[PDB]
Amino acid sequence: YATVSKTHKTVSRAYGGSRCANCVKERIIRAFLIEEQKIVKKVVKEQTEAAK
Amino acid sequence: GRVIRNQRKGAGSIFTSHTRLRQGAAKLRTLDYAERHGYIRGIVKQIVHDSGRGAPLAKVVFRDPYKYRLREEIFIANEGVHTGQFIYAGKKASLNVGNVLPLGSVPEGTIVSNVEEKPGDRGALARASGNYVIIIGHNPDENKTRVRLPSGAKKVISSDARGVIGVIAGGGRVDKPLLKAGRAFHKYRLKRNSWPKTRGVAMNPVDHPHGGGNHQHIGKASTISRGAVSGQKAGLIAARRTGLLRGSQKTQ
Amino acid sequence: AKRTKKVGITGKYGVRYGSSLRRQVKKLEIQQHARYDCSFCGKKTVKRGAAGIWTCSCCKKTVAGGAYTVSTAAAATVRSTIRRLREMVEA
Amino acid sequence: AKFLKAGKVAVVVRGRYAGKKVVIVKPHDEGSKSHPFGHALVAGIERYPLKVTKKHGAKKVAKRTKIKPFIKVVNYNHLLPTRYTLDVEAFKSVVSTETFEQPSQREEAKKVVKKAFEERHQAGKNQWFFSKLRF
Amino acid sequence: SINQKLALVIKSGKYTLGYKSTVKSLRQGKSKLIIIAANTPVLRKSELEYYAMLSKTKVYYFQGGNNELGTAVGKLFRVGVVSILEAGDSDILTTLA
Amino acid sequence: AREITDIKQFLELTRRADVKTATVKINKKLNKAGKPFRQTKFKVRGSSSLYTLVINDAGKAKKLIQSLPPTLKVNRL
RNA sequence: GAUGGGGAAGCUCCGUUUCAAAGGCCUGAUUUUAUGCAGGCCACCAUCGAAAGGGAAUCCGGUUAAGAUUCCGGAACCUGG
RNA sequence: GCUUGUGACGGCCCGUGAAAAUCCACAGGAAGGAAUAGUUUUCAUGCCAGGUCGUACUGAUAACCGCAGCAGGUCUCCAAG
RNA sequence: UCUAAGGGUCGGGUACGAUCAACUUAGAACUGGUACGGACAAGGGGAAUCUGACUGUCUAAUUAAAACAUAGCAUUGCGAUGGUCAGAAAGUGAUGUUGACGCAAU
RNA sequence: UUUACUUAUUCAAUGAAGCGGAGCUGGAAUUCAUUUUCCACGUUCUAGCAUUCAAGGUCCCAUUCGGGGCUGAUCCGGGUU
Ligand SMILES: [Mg+2]
Ligand SMILES: [Mg+2]
Ligand SMILES: [Mg+2]
Ligand SMILES: [Mg+2]
Ligand SMILES: [Mg+2]
Ligand SMILES: [Mg+2]
Ligand SMILES: [Mg+2]
Ligand SMILES: [Mg+2]
Ligand SMILES: [Mg+2]
Ligand SMILES: [Mg+2]
Ligand SMILES: [Mg+2]
Ligand SMILES: [Mg+2]
Ligand SMILES: [Mg+2]
Ligand SMILES: [Mg+2]
Ligand SMILES: [Mg+2]
Ligand SMILES: [Mg+2]
Ligand SMILES: [Mg+2]
Ligand SMILES: [Mg+2]
Ligand SMILES: [Mg+2]
Ligand SMILES: [Mg+2]
Ligand SMILES: [Mg+2]
Ligand SMILES: [Mg+2]
Ligand SMILES: [Mg+2]
Ligand SMILES: [Mg+2]
Ligand SMILES: [Mg+2]
Ligand SMILES: [Mg+2]
Ligand SMILES: [Mg+2]
Ligand SMILES: [Mg+2]
Ligand SMILES: [Mg+2]
Ligand SMILES: [Mg+2]
Ligand SMILES: [Mg+2]
Ligand SMILES: [Mg+2]
Ligand SMILES: [Mg+2]
Ligand SMILES: [Mg+2]
Ligand SMILES: [Mg+2]
Ligand SMILES: [Mg+2]
Ligand SMILES: [Mg+2]
Ligand SMILES: [Mg+2]
Ligand SMILES: [Mg+2]
Ligand SMILES: [Zn+2]
Repeated sequence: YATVSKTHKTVSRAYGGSRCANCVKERIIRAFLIEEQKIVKKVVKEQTEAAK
Repeated sequence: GRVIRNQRKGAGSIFTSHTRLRQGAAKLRTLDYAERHGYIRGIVKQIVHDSGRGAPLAKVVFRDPYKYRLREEIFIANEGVHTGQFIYAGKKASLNVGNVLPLGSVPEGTIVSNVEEKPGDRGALARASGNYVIIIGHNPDENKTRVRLPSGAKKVISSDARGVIGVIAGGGRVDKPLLKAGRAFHKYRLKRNSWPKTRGVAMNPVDHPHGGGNHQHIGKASTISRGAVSGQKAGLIAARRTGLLRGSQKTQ
Repeated sequence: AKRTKKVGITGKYGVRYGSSLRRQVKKLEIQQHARYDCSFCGKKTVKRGAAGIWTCSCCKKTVAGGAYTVSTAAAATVRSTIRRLREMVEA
Repeated sequence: AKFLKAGKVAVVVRGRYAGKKVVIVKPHDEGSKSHPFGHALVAGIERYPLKVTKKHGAKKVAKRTKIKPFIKVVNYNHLLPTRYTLDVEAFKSVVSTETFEQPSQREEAKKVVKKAFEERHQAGKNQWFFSKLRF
Repeated sequence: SINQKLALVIKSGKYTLGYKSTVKSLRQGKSKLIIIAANTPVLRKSELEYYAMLSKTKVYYFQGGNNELGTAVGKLFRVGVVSILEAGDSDILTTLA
Repeated sequence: AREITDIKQFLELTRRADVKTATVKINKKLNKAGKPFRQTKFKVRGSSSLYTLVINDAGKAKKLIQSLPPTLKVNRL
């Protein structure tokens, strides 16, 4: 592999020659939702604290 | 006469453990600040056969609280735990199959495995496939917890000693007849050099207490004293009774 | 055509080891080679791969289980015991 | 609603620009002799503004905050519609069907879209949009 | 029961089955209610939820696996999610759900 | 080890500082199905590759040979 | 199988990361100058042990009394700079 | 067809069938960079160098071990009708 | 010396044609000093008694067996500050990368 | 003799990381003058991401790029547990 040009060792996506693409779809979706649900989680317990 | 078989085992030349394919020692996490004030999460990444062992191991990985990296751990997998499952370890963890909690935080009746004999020893009790220990009471003053081991014995240990919820996987392995010599062969081939087994009653006197005679036979009581001496202890050592056990065993 | 009257898979041992040992082995062989329901994806695609390891053809989850069967009586009563005991603590 | 419309922000989910965030500027809800699929015309951010701090002075901030944009025709089934939304009027005309076809038309477009996004970013309107999604 | 309401929907309304189409339905503001199998993985569940809320669509969590969801829609394969496009003669829409 | 086909590219090779020697080989060969025809291979030896250019047209062949650098050390046959 | 160590009258035996203050890389700081200090890491703590295990890279034709994937002819490839 | 290679599968296990050097990749974004001109040696082409020891032959009813040119013993590859 | 059965490839608007290439199996004639798996190659069979279940193992160079092993059955010790064993000693060692569905001993 | 103590001796652990004592806030709690106390005192739908003395705030160097203190992260005792 050292004897061979960089384009033989990647595909041009995030996580190119490392994870498998359907795998990166999953990573992205899950990241987005979980980062969203975080705002959802916070605002509930900000509400619990003031309604108690 | 000569040194008998059970004395030669101790120098373990050809008697050491066959260890090459082993996954590594199975252990709980080191008892740190996380596990002992809160809980810490890992993921079971892999559950995997360990040569010579019955129960599968579970490879579980956690973030390092003090450095940016992943630290992997080798558990014994409890029946039910699975890849992708989140595993929670700590005082303030919750009672789920797979989690690891100190026996003080689990109600009487809880079923657990791989429990520590002292806090932090990273696990000693009930590891073999199918085994487990039951919590049967607590004494909150001098925090102890009374448990019952696979063997029947009850024992009290520190309420800080840890355990992992559920039973060890691979149960019933021993319900199945080996059938042939060869399956025992491959059985002990991955353990240690203890198989097959010549009866001492088939050897000569140089070889063994039981050796010799013009008929095969032991020729004296085969129940040997505790305070007997190396070279003497073959047979039923320190046997407090003997003969076919009649009627219900069951520790009362 | 029914090929054996009663030895089933155990036919492979011919006449050796005694009928009753073959009976005992037969039961756990049937248990251990069988295809099981995946709890996660709901296809019947869980086959065994060495005592206590149970894993799904598609979907690819592996579940620690009994030596010859995915779920043990003991394992399962324990699962509900834990359940019962857990539910005491948030109740 | 028909929520894929004129200002929806979305995360690209496949192919090079995967994981980057876009605005839809013109939706083609169904059809095209070429692209035979529901698809949106998006302007997104390819090389995000790197973070900036009090230590960062002078023209290091200037460098740190450059933005490399991209424009894309992309199949609906490759976007995650987002609850957020960003105003698209300042480059409505710029991202066009005619914009694609002829490279030179594309480069011109991004020039505009880039100037747009760097305006937006400074005095941080749409704060979320200019911070990288991590996965 | 919920199944009997479902079973009415199936024999008098319009519906689509399976992940991809109920996202097409969700995008197109067409779905009037989606029903999600107890065992579909949380990520998909999470995503259909995000798609639903973006479209002001109500979600129902079917007490049971995708195997049984499919029997409930009178079908011999298994379905992980259902999309009601039209309550037919049933009232699933304006009952507890 | 390497073949060549652009008759412009080739001429550049022949003038590339490291290119001391070259050879020209002639091969009888047969056309389509029937008759024969004179094939010619221009081989330029560079420092790490032998570049060879095949000209099937005996006409481009003659003209090419005149175009050969008048300092290059051609090996005819 | 050395080493801080612990036994042993001692030849030596134990231990191998062990109950040790265990070591070196990347560049910057030099423009008295050749390399002192300034960061930040990395704590992995010998070494021997396979001509069948792992492993950077060569081929054809010719050639000798006796050498050849090693010489000669041609044509390659790898590693370092 | 025969020998060998290889693939997609399938049977088996209370057996589930090494390790390390080494090579690459990705996440990261410290940094260093242009218009009067910068960046680039994972693209091409070009220059230099690659030490030390083994290398003959036998490998067996005579080159090895059996007192020997011993009907014994001694690991393997190629394989025509 | 004949007969029959068993295949490939092609163009067919939105029933078949054309050709090329393989030993298998069965049936039928004829024929000979009744021979023909013609050399080579290649299980003797049966009924019972004793005995070890089986496959496996040993006395190299007088014993291969009914001896040893074996699965199976049963008993014993032990929860680690432990059981069994090693060492002249030790901050020593085997089981142990182990934990009673385990290790050790009959 | 019993049962207390820990510094001798003894056993485990860990790249000796969060021990002990007080304090801030939340509050259960019931006030017999006002607090007499006891608990808490950042993480659990998801097989993502978590690192550059930390962004923020604030004070300095003499405003250059760079860089430093404090705070963010309460105080005290150096008994690693
Ligand atoms: Mg590629
Ligand atoms: Mg060992
Ligand atoms: Mg043996
Ligand atoms: Mg025996
Ligand atoms: Mg025995
Ligand atoms: Mg004897
Ligand atoms: Mg004796
Ligand atoms: Mg005696
Ligand atoms: Mg005797
Ligand atoms: Mg006897
Ligand atoms: Mg990048
Ligand atoms: Mg030594
Ligand atoms: Mg070596
Ligand atoms: Mg080698
Ligand atoms: Mg080799
Ligand atoms: Mg030759
Ligand atoms: Mg010579
Ligand atoms: Mg020779
Ligand atoms: Mg040469
Ligand atoms: Mg040359
Ligand atoms: Mg080079
Ligand atoms: Mg072979
Ligand atoms: Mg396998
Ligand atoms: Mg690679
Ligand atoms: Mg700096
Ligand atoms: Mg290069
Ligand atoms: Mg050198
Ligand atoms: Mg030779
Ligand atoms: Mg000879
Ligand atoms: Mg001889
Ligand atoms: Mg025919
Ligand atoms: Mg026998
Ligand atoms: Mg036999
Ligand atoms: Mg003999
Ligand atoms: Mg025999
Ligand atoms: Mg004999
Ligand atoms: Mg019996
Ligand atoms: Mg000592
Ligand atoms: Mg510590
Ligand atoms: Zn599955």
